[PDB]
Amino acid sequence: NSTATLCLGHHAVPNGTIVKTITNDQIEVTNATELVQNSSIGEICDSPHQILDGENCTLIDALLGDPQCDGFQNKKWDLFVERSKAYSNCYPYDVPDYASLRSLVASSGTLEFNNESFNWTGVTQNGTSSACIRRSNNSFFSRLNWLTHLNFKYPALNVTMPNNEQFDKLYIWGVHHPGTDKDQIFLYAQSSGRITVSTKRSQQAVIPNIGSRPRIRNIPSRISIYWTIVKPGDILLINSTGNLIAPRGYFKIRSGKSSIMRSDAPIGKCNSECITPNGSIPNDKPFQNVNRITYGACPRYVKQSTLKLATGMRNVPEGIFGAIAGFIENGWEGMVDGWYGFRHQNSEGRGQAADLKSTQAAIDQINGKLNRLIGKTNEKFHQIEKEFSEVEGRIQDLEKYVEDTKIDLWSYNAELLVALENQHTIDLTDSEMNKLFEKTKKQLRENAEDMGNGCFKIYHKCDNACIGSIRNGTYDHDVYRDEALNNRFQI
Amino acid sequence: NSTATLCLGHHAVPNGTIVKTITNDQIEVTNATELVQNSSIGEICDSPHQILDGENCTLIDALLGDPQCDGFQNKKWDLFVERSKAYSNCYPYDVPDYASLRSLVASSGTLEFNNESFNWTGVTQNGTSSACIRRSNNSFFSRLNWLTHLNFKYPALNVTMPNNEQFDKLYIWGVHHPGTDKDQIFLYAQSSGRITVSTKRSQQAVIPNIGSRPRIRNIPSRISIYWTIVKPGDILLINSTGNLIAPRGYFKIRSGKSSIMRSDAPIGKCNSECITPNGSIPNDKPFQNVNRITYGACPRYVKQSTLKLATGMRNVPEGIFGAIAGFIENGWEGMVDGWYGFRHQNSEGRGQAADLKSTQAAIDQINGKLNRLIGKTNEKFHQIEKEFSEVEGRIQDLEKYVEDTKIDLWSYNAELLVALENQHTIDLTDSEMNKLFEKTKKQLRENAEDMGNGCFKIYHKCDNACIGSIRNGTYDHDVYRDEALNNRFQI
Amino acid sequence: NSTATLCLGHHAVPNGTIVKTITNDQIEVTNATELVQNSSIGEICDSPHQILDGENCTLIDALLGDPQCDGFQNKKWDLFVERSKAYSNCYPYDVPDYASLRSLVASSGTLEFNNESFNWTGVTQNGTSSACIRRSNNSFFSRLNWLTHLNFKYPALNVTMPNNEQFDKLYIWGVHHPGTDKDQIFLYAQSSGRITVSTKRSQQAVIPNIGSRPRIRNIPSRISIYWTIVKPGDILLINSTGNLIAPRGYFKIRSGKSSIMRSDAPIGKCNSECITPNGSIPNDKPFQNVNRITYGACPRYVKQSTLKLATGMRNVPEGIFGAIAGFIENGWEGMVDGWYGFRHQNSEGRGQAADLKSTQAAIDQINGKLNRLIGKTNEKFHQIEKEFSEVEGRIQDLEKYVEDTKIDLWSYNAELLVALENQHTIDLTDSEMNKLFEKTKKQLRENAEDMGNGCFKIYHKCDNACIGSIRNGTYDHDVYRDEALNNRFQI
Ligand SMILES: *[C@@H]1O[C@H](CO)[C@@H](O[C@@H]2O[C@H](CO)[C@@H](O)[C@H](O)[C@H]2NC(C)=O)[C@H](O)[C@H]1NC(C)=O
Ligand SMILES: *[C@@H]1O[C@H](CO)[C@@H](O[C@@H]2O[C@H](CO)[C@@H](O)[C@H](O)[C@H]2NC(C)=O)[C@H](O)[C@H]1NC(C)=O
Ligand SMILES: *[C@@H]1O[C@H](CO)[C@@H](O[C@@H]2O[C@H](CO)[C@@H](O)[C@H](O)[C@H]2NC(C)=O)[C@H](O)[C@H]1NC(C)=O
Ligand SMILES: *[C@@H]1O[C@H](CO)[C@@H](O)[C@H](O)[C@H]1NC(C)=O
Ligand SMILES: *[C@@H]1O[C@H](CO)[C@@H](O)[C@H](O)[C@H]1NC(C)=O
Ligand SMILES: *[C@@H]1O[C@H](CO)[C@@H](O)[C@H](O)[C@H]1NC(C)=O
Ligand SMILES: *[C@@H]1O[C@H](CO)[C@@H](O)[C@H](O)[C@H]1NC(C)=O
Ligand SMILES: *[C@@H]1O[C@H](CO)[C@@H](O)[C@H](O)[C@H]1NC(C)=O
Ligand SMILES: *[C@@H]1O[C@H](CO)[C@@H](O)[C@H](O)[C@H]1NC(C)=O
Ligand SMILES: *[C@@H]1O[C@H](CO)[C@@H](O)[C@H](O)[C@H]1NC(C)=O
Ligand SMILES: *[C@@H]1O[C@H](CO)[C@@H](O)[C@H](O)[C@H]1NC(C)=O
Ligand SMILES: *[C@@H]1O[C@H](CO)[C@@H](O)[C@H](O)[C@H]1NC(C)=O
Ligand SMILES: *[C@@H]1O[C@H](CO)[C@@H](O)[C@H](O)[C@H]1NC(C)=O
Ligand SMILES: *[C@@H]1O[C@H](CO)[C@@H](O)[C@H](O)[C@H]1NC(C)=O
Ligand SMILES: *[C@@H]1O[C@H](CO)[C@@H](O)[C@H](O)[C@H]1NC(C)=O
Ligand SMILES: *[C@@H]1O[C@H](CO)[C@@H](O)[C@H](O)[C@H]1NC(C)=O
Ligand SMILES: *[C@@H]1O[C@H](CO)[C@@H](O)[C@H](O)[C@H]1NC(C)=O
Ligand SMILES: *[C@@H]1O[C@H](CO)[C@@H](O)[C@H](O)[C@H]1NC(C)=O
Ligand SMILES: *[C@@H]1O[C@H](CO)[C@@H](O)[C@H](O)[C@H]1NC(C)=O
Ligand SMILES: *[C@@H]1O[C@H](CO)[C@@H](O)[C@H](O)[C@H]1NC(C)=O
Ligand SMILES: *[C@@H]1O[C@H](CO)[C@@H](O)[C@H](O)[C@H]1NC(C)=O
Ligand SMILES: *[C@@H]1O[C@H](CO)[C@@H](O)[C@H](O)[C@H]1NC(C)=O
Ligand SMILES: *[C@@H]1O[C@H](CO)[C@@H](O)[C@H](O)[C@H]1NC(C)=O
Ligand SMILES: *[C@@H]1O[C@H](CO)[C@@H](O)[C@H](O)[C@H]1NC(C)=O
Repeated sequence: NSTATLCLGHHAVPNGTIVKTITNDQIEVTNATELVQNSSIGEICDSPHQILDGENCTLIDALLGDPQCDGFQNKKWDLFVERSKAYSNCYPYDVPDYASLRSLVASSGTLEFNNESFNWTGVTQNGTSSACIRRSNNSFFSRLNWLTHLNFKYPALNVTMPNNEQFDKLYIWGVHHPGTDKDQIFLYAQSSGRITVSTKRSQQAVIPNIGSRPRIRNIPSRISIYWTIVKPGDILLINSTGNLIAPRGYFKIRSGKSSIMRSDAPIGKCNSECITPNGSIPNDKPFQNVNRITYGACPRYVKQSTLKLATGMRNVPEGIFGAIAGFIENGWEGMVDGWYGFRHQNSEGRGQAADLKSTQAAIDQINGKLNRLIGKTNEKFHQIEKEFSEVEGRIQDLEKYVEDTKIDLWSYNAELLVALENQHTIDLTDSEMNKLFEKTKKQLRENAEDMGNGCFKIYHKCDNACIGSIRNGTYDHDVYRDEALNNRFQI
Repeated sequence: NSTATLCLGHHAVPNGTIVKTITNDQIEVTNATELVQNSSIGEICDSPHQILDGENCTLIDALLGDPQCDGFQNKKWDLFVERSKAYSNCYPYDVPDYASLRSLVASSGTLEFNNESFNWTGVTQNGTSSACIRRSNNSFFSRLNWLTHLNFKYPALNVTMPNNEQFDKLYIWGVHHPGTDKDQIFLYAQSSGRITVSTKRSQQAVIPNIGSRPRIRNIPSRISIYWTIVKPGDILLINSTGNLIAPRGYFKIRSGKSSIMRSDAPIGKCNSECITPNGSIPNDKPFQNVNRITYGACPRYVKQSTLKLATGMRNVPEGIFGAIAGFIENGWEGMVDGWYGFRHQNSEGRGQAADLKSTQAAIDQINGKLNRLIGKTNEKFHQIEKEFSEVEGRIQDLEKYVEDTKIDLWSYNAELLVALENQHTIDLTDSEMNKLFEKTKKQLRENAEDMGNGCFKIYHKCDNACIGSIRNGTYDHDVYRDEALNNRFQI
Repeated sequence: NSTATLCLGHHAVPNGTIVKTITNDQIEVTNATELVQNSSIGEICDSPHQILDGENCTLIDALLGDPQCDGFQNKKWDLFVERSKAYSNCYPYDVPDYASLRSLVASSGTLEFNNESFNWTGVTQNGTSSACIRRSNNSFFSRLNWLTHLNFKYPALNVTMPNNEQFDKLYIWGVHHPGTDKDQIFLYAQSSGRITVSTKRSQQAVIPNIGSRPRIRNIPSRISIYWTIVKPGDILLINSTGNLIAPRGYFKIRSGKSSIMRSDAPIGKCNSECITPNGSIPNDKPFQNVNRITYGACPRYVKQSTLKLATGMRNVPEGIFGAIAGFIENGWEGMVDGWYGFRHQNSEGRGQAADLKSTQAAIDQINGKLNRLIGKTNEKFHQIEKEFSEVEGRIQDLEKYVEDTKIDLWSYNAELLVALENQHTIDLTDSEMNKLFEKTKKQLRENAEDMGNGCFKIYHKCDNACIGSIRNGTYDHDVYRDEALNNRFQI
């Protein structure tokens, strides 16, 4: 009672969280934050990216001009969304390397089309069918021109169209494969048929194939679709002795941030930077477990469902420096205004006060980690396909392998980051506790002794103002030294 | 002699191991463990994966039905093993995109075949050759049906087969290329020949090519092999005016964990999760240097031949805290029952005792690292090919680049992991030593002084029970304080 | 004045550098080094790699034998450099899968050509044109043999050439597509034309296409180029009924470290291991921001423009241990012969001296980090293409995705490495300061007291030799103990 006690300590909470570190799979800290985004709100937000809902139409069908897709003429998009309900309702067609055409168009992000005046002297234009009805009338693909004989003759065509512009031109055309020799004659007079379209730097030579195929909406014939790009100063050359499905012009082709995504999520009236096929997701977290397919500023896809980053010290209710969960037996749940602090006992009673500077020092370092990790995602736009509806073999094997490789490496980075950061967070918080203890010890000089549990026995009368002077660094040890020494070194 | 000495210390071994850290390329620790698996037992274990030894047959030959491979009918596998000795002994064939067909079949993991009753009215079935002898008789591919003229005529075929099942069907067929017009007439009556097989969603149009090729086992003609997949509700349509090598049904196609591997390792009667072409390897280590080609739960392939993870403190015979290899001059090889401990000298003699708690604290942390690294490998099944027998160019360049990229990134992860873990292991062991020293110092209060080399000079008579009381935390400093103070502060 | 003062401290500089750590985006250290190479000297050094400047010729043109490229016959290279100014000046040609042929040749690294004596009995050899003028004379591709009719007939050819060597043979050949039926007859007599070349393991069947294409240097006809590889014991078989552009032999095909690069950088007379299209770059740094396209021992491409690795302690003008920027208020700019040291005040004056051992300990650890990072780059040769002149779709998407994936992962590794190393460097330097302080404290025993700011109050007369004895570890505390104790414990 001619003495006082000053104890150094740290806070603790009743509701701790378990995190992983380098040396321990399960250790409890006072607080943590989730680094893996695991949920979507179920909608694709129409902002801030220009969304184009394909609805009943695939991109290709909108490109070709299926009457159902007339409203899509000359549209632009950041992201084209293909629905699973979609279907074609015009003339049956196939595209060799469909995926590549779909990709380059999607990446271009526009359906801007210019009509071109080709000299088709000698044939009947605007061919038409009952499988492709527009406004209740028999029609055809809006961007394609079906040619037939004129007066039972089909001369050889030798048509050119030069690109005298500053931009590339994208031409879409096709070859008809009638189901019967009868039809071949009826349409084109000739028995054979042959198409050759060229530029200075390419030749595409197609020979049509008469034959029956299983009927799609009761049609056994097919059209095969092809494309060719013509650059400034180059020229398109179309030769045909029949069966040519002609273009009515070219598509502009651009480069930018545009792409395409398969999803059934409804479009919402909302704003979100990151889009997945499950719907838009927040991008505050550095990682996500929602979908490997993303568009925009998105967290990186990892395999883990959860990864907790410690944002507080080790929770000890009741480190390398050995203070927290070391020589300090437990934390103080009763300390709610700081992370580290002082408890005392003197002649005037018992008290508790937080230390702000040490509290702030730990908090600043932890916020430093958060700033490196939170709200710093990276933009990706058109990528590769990551889900497949048909077996393809070699190329699909490679595409799958590349993505699986990427995911495991990022999943590794995420796991290690958290383990390392959490080990370091537990150690830096232990460190700040030790620094405060060490500083206090030096302040007291020869006037106190370390009891070994974070507490100092102060060998002199130390009232509330004295204790306060210790806590704010104005304690003058020389004032009490004589009193303390006599108390310390007696019998 | 009115005094005692208590020294704090750590163990050391005569046989240390050199490891790498962040700051030092070569530092000696008491013990380490190897993280890179560098050897195989030379056999492929037949457990726990269903192994199928191709022996003399490639997967394709077993698929087609080379008589040599009759025993493989309807087999399933987790892993198909292709031998280098393998060879074909039927009709000479090629497969365009051989690699893709090989892959999809291998990935499917089954040769389950259902026979289908096609209406081949108008032709001769079960064509046969002297190049493909079965049971000493001239025969053909068991799954293929070679059609020829009936009564010197070959009408146009228009055969359909609908998929009215719940699963996909895999059809294998082929086109014959006779070496002579003479043979073309003899077999098919017609001079030309043409094959067209279709579904609702595809057309494969082949035009046979009469001509001579270098003779394979004395045959100058060839067959080209093709495949088509037919889904539920779709239909196969086969049109031919000759040369058609017909299917006798379909293969079931599955999806799962199946794959194929090229190896000459014998199959052993043993159990091992990880398979390489060199043979099975243990998967206790996180990394391996045996082969980039793996199947099953395998360690990851890295370029390093060795990577030592420290599992013990720095070995000092004769860290950031400066105790081990610091103010403590060297370790004690004579301490074999603990990592840290006490040596004393008093009136009753000289002694040594291990400290269990500090020893266990270091060991637990090191075992924590091991648990994160040991026995946690990840399963991979069908991947991409990683060795190539022919020059192919672009696609092979990409396949090689992808794998080389993956390997360097994992090799980087492995090198950094070990360097970081070892720096941390050396530091945590130094830390535990410092904690024990610090705790002991506080226990002694004013009764001892730090001699600066890990030893305390105790300023009072301290017999074996006294020393023991210090080592187990029951030392009451107040009992000796008067004696110690008088000895300390004298002239 | 019956007392002395000894202060422990560290250096500081007027010109600090800002680096990144784990907990702080901007912290100042005494010195740092740049890890990202950001510049080129603008030239491609001709050493130590064998450089081949294509000049006006592409690799393919040098392969085929455009007269402009005659000087390139049988050349070898480590790296072939294609200029953008390059152009073809012979017969107009295309190569299907041009990129793959370009790649395999570049990777082979040689134009070594052996002439072979084919039996072309029945046709006219050495066909020639006005589009391909050699020495002012009409000529053709030096490695190709243009065949025409002899006496208005073109019989069927059935020529073989066996590989009875120990190495592979690379055959280059072509198919002519005349612009008119008139030309077809004039050259080959026959109206059709057909080419079939085979080995035991392959068939390439081409059917020429008569037709007009936009004129290249006033030629509307084209040649299509093809290749086939023939292995030891295999045989080439060439069948043609016209239009065959024949080979005059084979190219040797090798495997090794050869590749090709597109660049307009001039070749310099200098020595540098790493080549980019911007020019050669030094490879002392582990990372570079110059170009994703590299050849040789090169730093890895990252997205960051700068990454500073700390090579010195925290700069404090005027850590986890709390010494530097902690209880030691600031550094000493006046200390230029060491990183850590002593300042004293006694009866003889005031002094400063560096401590070498602690200085060297920090420096050695930092040099350890540098040795792991500096001058350890890895060799890469032929890779994949990373810039593209035409839209291609699927395969190009994959090639771009693979490279973008690789770059982000390395950029991540680089950012984390630096943040981790810098946090550790700041901590280890703080640690060495603390060790020196701790060691000094123990030396002084009961003869001094810690003033809490790195300074000791020494309670006895301590002249220059005494202070010196403290700095070099020969201070005998027992000599001054009586004097110090009486001064310490008085009233
Ligand atoms: C080849 O066979 C198919 C299948 O029998 C024929 O296609 C059918 O034609 C009938 C009428 O001719 C239609 O009612 C069916 O819907 C068709 N089925 C399919 C799957 O398309 C086809 O006409 C035959 N080819 C020839 C030339 O006769
Ligand atoms: C084209 O030439 C090849 C090579 O001479 C011929 O193939 C050979 O035919 C003879 C008998 O006719 C066999 O003994 C050889 O083994 C064959 N060699 C090869 C490599 O196949 C081929 O017959 C010729 N073609 C024609 C139509 O005569
Ligand atoms: C097909 O049309 C093209 C374009 O008019 C013709 O090519 C031109 O031919 C004239 C002389 O005949 C040349 O002066 C031009 O330079 C050619 N232009 C191009 C782009 O090649 C071609 O001759 C026509 N084909 C036929 C068979 O008449
Ligand atoms: C702990 O409880 C408080 C009070 O409800 C709450 O604010 C805090 O988020 C909780 N922490 C965790 C990790 O649940
Ligand atoms: C837990 O940590 C996060 C991140 O710093 C913070 O937003 C949250 O307020 C913390 N919770 C408490 C109860 O302090
Ligand atoms: C889409 O097609 C369905 C037919 O299945 C039709 O009911 C619906 O009205 C169509 N929607 C649009 C926007 O055309
Ligand atoms: C063909 O139809 C289009 C509109 O559908 C029209 O612009 C064009 O003039 C028509 N051509 C002929 C020859 O009728
Ligand atoms: C293909 O099959 C049907 C029925 O014979 C028809 O399209 C045609 O006759 C066949 N092909 C040829 C080339 O005859
Ligand atoms: C997102 O969709 C995929 C299927 O495309 C599904 O496996 C996954 O569970 C979904 N995620 C969420 C959070 O709904
Ligand atoms: C320190 O505490 C004492 C005691 O309460 C008080 O009088 C003094 O103003 C404080 N000093 C500072 C700088 O806060
Ligand atoms: C050191 O020697 C002991 C005794 O033979 C042995 O058990 C231990 O494995 C050895 N350590 C190394 C790294 O060889
Ligand atoms: C060396 O470390 C490994 C891993 O902890 C352990 O299995 C082995 O027993 C250790 N060796 C000795 C001699 O302690
Ligand atoms: C494999 O083929 C060889 C011929 O080289 C033969 O000796 C052996 O018996 C064959 N093995 C089997 C299992 O058919
Ligand atoms: C053809 O042979 C198979 C068995 O090899 C037999 O099942 C089938 O009935 C035969 N067909 C004819 C027409 O002989
Ligand atoms: C191909 O070469 C041989 C020998 O002439 C034969 O198969 C055939 O006659 C040739 N091809 C043609 C189309 O004549
Ligand atoms: C495994 O096989 C590869 C060749 O496929 C060889 O390079 C490697 O050295 C082998 N490894 C072992 C451990 O035998
Ligand atoms: C501590 O050591 C003393 C001296 O040997 C012994 O008497 C006592 O039982 C020990 N206490 C414990 C808790 O082990
Ligand atoms: C600081 O200044 C000195 C003297 O000019 C110089 O040697 C050193 O490189 C400078 N450091 C930096 C980071 O500029
Ligand atoms: C800065 O650090 C680098 C790397 O250690 C060194 O080359 C350079 O000399 C240092 N600068 C000074 C002024 O020490
Ligand atoms: C390259 O071609 C240009 C023509 O544009 C010519 O002036 C130059 O001399 C050529 N250089 C060589 C080395 O042939
Ligand atoms: C064709 O020309 C080459 C050289 O250009 C010559 O070696 C060869 O003998 C010539 N052949 C004939 C048939 O003139
Ligand atoms: C292709 O166009 C031109 C002009 O008619 C010519 O090459 C040829 O006649 C055409 N093709 C065919 C097969 O007639
Ligand atoms: C190198 O060239 C690329 C274009 O190929 C350019 O973007 C980059 O800025 C160049 N780098 C330097 C350092 O000149
Ligand atoms: C230590 O310093 C003293 C005082 O200057 C000097 O006499 C002595 O030689 C030094 N000892 C060593 C080993 O340097």
